[PDB]
Amino acid sequence: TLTDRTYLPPLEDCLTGRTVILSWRLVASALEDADLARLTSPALSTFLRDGFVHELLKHPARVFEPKDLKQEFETKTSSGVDTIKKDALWLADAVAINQVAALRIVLIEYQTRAHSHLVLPLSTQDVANIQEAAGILSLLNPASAVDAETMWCDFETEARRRERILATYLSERRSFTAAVDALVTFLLHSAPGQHKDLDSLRRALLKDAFAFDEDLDVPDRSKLLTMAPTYMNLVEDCIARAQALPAKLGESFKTEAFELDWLRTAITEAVHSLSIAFQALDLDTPYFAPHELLSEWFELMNSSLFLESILGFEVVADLAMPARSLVSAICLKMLNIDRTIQFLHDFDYPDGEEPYLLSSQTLNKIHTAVTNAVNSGVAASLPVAFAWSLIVHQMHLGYQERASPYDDFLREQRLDNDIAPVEQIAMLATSRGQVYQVMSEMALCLGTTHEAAFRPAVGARARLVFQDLLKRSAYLIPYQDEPVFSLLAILATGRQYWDVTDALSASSLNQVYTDMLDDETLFTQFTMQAINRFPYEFNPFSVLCRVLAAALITNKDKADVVTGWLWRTPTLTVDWNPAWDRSYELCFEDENTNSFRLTRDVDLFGERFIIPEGTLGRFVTTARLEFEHSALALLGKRLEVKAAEEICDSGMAPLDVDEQAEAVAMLATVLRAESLKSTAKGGDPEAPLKFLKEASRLLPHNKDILTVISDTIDGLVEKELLELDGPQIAVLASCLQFLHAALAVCPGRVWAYMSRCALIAGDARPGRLSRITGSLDMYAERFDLLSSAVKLFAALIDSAACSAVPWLGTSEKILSRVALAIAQAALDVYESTTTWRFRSELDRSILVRDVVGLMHKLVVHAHTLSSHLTSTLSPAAAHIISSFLTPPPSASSLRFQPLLGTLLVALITPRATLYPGQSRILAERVTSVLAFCTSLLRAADFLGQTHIPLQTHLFQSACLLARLPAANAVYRAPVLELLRALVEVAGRAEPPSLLGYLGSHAARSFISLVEGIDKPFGRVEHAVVTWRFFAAVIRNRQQWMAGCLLTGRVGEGSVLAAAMERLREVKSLDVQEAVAVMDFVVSAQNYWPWTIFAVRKEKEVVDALRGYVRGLKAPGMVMKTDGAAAAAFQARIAAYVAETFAMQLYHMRQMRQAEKFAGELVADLDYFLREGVMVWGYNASLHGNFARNFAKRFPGVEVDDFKRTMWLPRELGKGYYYALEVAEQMLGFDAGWGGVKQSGFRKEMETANLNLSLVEAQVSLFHAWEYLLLELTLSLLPKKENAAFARQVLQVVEQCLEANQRSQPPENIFVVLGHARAGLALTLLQRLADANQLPRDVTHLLALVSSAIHAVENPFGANDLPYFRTLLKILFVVLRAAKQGVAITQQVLTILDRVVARCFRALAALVHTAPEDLALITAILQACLSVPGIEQCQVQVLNIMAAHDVFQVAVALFSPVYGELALLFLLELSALPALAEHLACDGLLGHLAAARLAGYMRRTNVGPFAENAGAARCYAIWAKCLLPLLLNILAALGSTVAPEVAWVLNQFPNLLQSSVERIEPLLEISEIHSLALLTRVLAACRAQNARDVPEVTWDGAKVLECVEYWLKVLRERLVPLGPREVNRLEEKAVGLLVGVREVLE
Amino acid sequence: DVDTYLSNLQTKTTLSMIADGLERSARDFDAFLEENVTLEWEAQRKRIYQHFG
Amino acid sequence: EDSILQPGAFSAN
Repeated sequence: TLTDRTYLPPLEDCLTGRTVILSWRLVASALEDADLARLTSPALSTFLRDGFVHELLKHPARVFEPKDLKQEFETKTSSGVDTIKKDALWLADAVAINQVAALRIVLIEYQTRAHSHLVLPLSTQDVANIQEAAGILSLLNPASAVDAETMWCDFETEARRRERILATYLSERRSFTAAVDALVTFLLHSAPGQHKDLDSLRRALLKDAFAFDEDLDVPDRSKLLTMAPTYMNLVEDCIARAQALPAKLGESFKTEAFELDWLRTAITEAVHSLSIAFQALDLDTPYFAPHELLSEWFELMNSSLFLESILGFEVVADLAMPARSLVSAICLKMLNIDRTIQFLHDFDYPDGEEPYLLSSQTLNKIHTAVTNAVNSGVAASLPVAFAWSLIVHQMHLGYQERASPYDDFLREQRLDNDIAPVEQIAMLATSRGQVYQVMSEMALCLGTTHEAAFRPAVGARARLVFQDLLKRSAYLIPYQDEPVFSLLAILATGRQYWDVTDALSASSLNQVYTDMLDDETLFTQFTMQAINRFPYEFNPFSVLCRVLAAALITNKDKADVVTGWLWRTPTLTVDWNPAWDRSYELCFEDENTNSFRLTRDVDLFGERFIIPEGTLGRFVTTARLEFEHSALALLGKRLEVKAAEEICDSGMAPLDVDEQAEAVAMLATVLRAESLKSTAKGGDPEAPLKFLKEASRLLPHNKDILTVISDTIDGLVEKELLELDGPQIAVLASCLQFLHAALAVCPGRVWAYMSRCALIAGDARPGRLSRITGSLDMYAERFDLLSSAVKLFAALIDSAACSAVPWLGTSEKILSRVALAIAQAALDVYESTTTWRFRSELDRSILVRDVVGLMHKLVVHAHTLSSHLTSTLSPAAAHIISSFLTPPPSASSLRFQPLLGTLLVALITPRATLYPGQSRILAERVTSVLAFCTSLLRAADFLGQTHIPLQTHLFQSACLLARLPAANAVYRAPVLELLRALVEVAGRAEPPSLLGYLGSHAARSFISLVEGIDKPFGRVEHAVVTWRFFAAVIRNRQQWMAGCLLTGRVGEGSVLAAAMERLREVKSLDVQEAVAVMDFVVSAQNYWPWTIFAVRKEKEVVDALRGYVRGLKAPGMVMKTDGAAAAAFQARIAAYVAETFAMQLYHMRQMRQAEKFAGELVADLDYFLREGVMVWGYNASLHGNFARNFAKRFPGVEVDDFKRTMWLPRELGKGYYYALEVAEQMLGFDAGWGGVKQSGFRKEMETANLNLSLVEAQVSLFHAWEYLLLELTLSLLPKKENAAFARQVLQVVEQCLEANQRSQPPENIFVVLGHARAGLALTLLQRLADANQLPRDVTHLLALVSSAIHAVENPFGANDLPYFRTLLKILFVVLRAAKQGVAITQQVLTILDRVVARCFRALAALVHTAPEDLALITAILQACLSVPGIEQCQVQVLNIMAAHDVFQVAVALFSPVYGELALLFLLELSALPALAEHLACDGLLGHLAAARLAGYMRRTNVGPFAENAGAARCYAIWAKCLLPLLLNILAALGSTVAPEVAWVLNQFPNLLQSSVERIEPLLEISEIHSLALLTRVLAACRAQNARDVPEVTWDGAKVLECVEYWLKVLRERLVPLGPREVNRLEEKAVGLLVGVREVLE
Repeated sequence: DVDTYLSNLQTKTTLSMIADGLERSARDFDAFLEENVTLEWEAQRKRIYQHFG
Repeated sequence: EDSILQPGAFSAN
């Protein structure tokens, strides 16, 4: 019941792309990088947890053993398949693999065609762009370069396709081998403290495959121990294929390149098999392996000549050296020299397994194999031969004491009497230390340093055999310098100073080290002797202390061993000075020991180091002294004496240059280890301080070890850096390393010295660090200096970044100057690195990585915050930015060529399964370069840079970054990020066409590679990254790329085809990725709607249902329930969904298909009604509490100082406003940030950031719902669903009005809400009044508006004018709705008494902007005086309206838009009878006849259409306002004011003439009605008295004839100019005519 | 339908066209206020016509 | 130190 479903998914998925098969390349990468997300991914988890994959990895031979699976192949290929089947059949016929494996490899190659095409030589345009960028760096091949057309036409050929298929087959073989090897490594030597998911997966895989259960006291190793022969037998087929290529393969394909590729693949497979065997063997170290397998293995090696026949070529040295080393390692492992000698000397049976010692045939085979190997003249057999010789040397003696099975061997090959052959072999092996040199080389290739060929654990477990051999060969050959240097190169491996970390690993990895202190043979022979030979033999003891301090940082059981050895050294040994010949006497105790006793009181360095008289010593023939002392203090004193350039003839000899360098290096490493272990829990924080105090002990009080290093630098820096020998450069590197080490525990003195180091732009004296530039050769001697100086500078900048604090003796100016000098030196190094010639590329790669990381940390630290905390490095960051954004045109390319060269070297580095150190270093270098490019792009985008000369080079760098990911998947996210930032800089700056730089074929390949968002694993980080990249690429003016990415060449394989598949599962998908997916959807809709909306409507049955599901089951208050950070994510998702719904509804309305969709969607707005316009979830309480608690504990640093500078797009997470990524390292130095039980300020800051993100999501949802409801109000115009609609609108208005009163958010963090949410309710009430569907429930709705108007500070004429105007319009529409509807009058008189009067008085006082405000107030009063509740409370309101004496100021302002508005205001005031008569009093007539407007009125120019603006304005102010007021004041009393109106009429007859003349064969018909009523009333009055109304000044003939001749032709002169947004007037006009017939007739 | 939609389409962000609804509302409100104040003047005159009798 | 690769010396080892 073990099928290949998960192993080989159906062909339909592989072709359609719905499920990318987890090829062995991805598994190998995930197992090599030890990535948590990928290893814990569902796809890979199910793939590894399957029993089929377990059986396959436990039997790799079956994966390629020739079988007849024709039936399975036909069943899989049945139910572009013809070509796939043809290629599979051809491959199965050529190679002996089965048809299923061939089909799988062909499918994988088909899915990986993008990479195979991108790893091809570039086109001609690319070479031209590279040459233009270049203005060394000659890694191109233009002689063979061709265009893209001929490159693609040749790619689709048959021969090239078959060659690519074979290359992919070999690559997949190598990937499978590496993946199974890494899986066995991780399962056997799993590191502790790993994630729970990793441990669970490991336990599951073990229990399923090998039944290896950790809870069992004795797990089942059987199934794990049976993995050695499984690969030892496959090595046979590997070497057979290496020595002979497939015969059935066509001869045309068997070219030199193919032969080399096949040989390299076979060598890699053999190396991986050997490594897996070595791992399965060391899994059971003490017990022996089955001799039946070692017999066959030794016969195999004898026949194949230890793979020297296939490795004999000179083109496989890089793979041969590690292959030979691993062969030697596995040979020494299966030999078990230690256990073999234990058995030969103990004679006790191990009982684990029978050894080959009981079989004489195996011994004979091993002996003849070793003899043949030594006679063939091969170096790989040196350690194995030597070991075997030792074994025979112990068997001979074993036979002499017994003079049993081994005797048969000893007598079969005539090895009993004579011992000549093995002795000669050992002599030859030890001559010239060839065996030791080859062992050191193997350890280097099998170590942990970056130079090692395998992973750190692989080398850690491989060095065990060599260490045991040296243990077993120590007591035989005497102590000598060669074995010591060999063991040193083994244990240390030649790693650097920064290769030391406190990362806790499995005890197994530390075994190889602890063995030095566990076994007595390696303790009393190497460690004790190394300690005794000091400082005479300084390098061994120094390197031993260094490696011990680097390896035992986390081991608390042996953490004080280095400190003990350094502070309590048991003995002393140094050269003898002839001057001391008269200061000793021989005790004549033992002449062989040559002991003696001091007779004089020797004073060394004449507290100071004094030795007491009477100390014993041994002459080692130099001499040993058995005196207890602290070697650290003596070493510091020697360093001081050497730095002072003083020599003592009567004292000990001075340290050598190399000796001093190694001393300072070991001191720096020990200090770093102490500083790293002190921070860890359980240590002592005084460890580094105590170490420095001991180092500066018994020294002059005026100086310490730091001062000693300062004097050393000052003495060695006198001459030019170029005029320095190797060892002096090693000394300078070591002193810089010691400064780096001491930077942690004593930053103050380090900065004080760097301020005057005189080595970085310090003074004009020779010795500056910038003079080592030019076209020089930076070998290992000259590279160890800069590689350390750059890291020292990076550490200095990191320490300075913590400006929130140990620091006695520093100041802001000093740190700023040091940082500026460091930046200048780093920039000089970055500009000069493009000319040096390094012995290898790894050195230059590390240098570029270090300088780029330093520059990136400098740039980010400057813009991450905007407070004073980032001022120490501000001149430096500023300098670097001015020099990398706007450099001079002469040196512009010198700063860009390094990046181009790095990208070239990365895009043409071959893929290799070995040397993981170089791979990870190159990956980190690429990621640092990409991050630095992104930082530069963001810096250019900020500060307002309109012309970025770096963009021209970044385009041609993206030309290479498009193919760079093809070499490594790790680069897929960083590269995309960079591209996103380049696009962002191209937006706020058409831009340079990116298709011209990328190319059609290359661009299509990149799109086909990136369109699938991390399909094989499905991680969230790389998903959000690719969705932000897609959104940024679409938002910009990119159109070709956007079209190719959306259409896919609708969409069938385009990004959207997968975005819909992710949208249809948002109910279970991570909310974090859902936000990015929705952002991509919105970015594709707003810029490319015609495609996205079309595809969504064609597939709406899957999206609308999921949207409704999300909306219905989205609670409003999610904080109280389970989940606190998910609230902001859910709010953002809802906001994006609402925005998309609104956009699609707008599109449908434009298409007139939005009725049914809107009617179905309105029933899903529940979540909106719950958590929409209401922004009261700001919880200012906890924010204020946190601010107070932070200001009380940090008086200097404020909470607002951590505000982001808007350098990077703010994340909607725990770092929206407060920079947590920096705070974690800035405030975590003192107690209070960490907190007990995950408490303190960190959790509160995280909660505050989450609340701010939630508020931002609420604002986004506010805007989205605002647009949605604004369009729906127009959509839902008909008379249906009115109830729910009005309820929702009223609820929204109430929530807005309540939030306007409740606690407001800050204005510096978020945008001011004033005037942002008022127009929303304004337009809502507008449209609801237009529909006339209000429930006249203003009794409570107006209270909030009144409270807001009262508590707004009365900014009538302040800067907050929009807010005042929108509030006035809101209250206007509210009181109008109220008018349509008593308990209302008492609630609406407040606005008539306190609001209108106060605002009118303020406006009248300010006017001494204003016109529109006064008109709005007039309209407010007019619409407010119309409420039915006022027609009875007129009595009550007369006093409030008369108390402010508004009429006086109105008439004053009337004394010309201001006069118009004042006239309208007093008119609306006269609407009440008491006010009507009050205005009708003589107060009015006075100014009415004295007004200055009468100047223009008397002029005949008056007219409605008069050319002059003044004349028409006056005519309108008279027609629209004066006549209604006249009628109103006449209503009060007419008989008394008739003389007055008569005099006014005869004083200005021009108005009457113009009114009766313009109309010949409306606001004027109202005038006619007013005149008719006036005539009627004045006639009725005159009927009694004749004194008044002397003349009517009005005609009946003309006016009657007019109204006769004006009762379709009427539309001749009806051109309404004012109203143009809406039968309208004719009805009114006829009504007025009826009124005329009612007054005149 | 899609043919005409693509023919009469403009290359510009969609979120900017819907925004024009705000401008349109700000331009309609004026006429709406003018209609309010005209139906109000009308009402007032009516009530006066019912006061005189 | 002494004779290289001492092949004759006998010790308890």
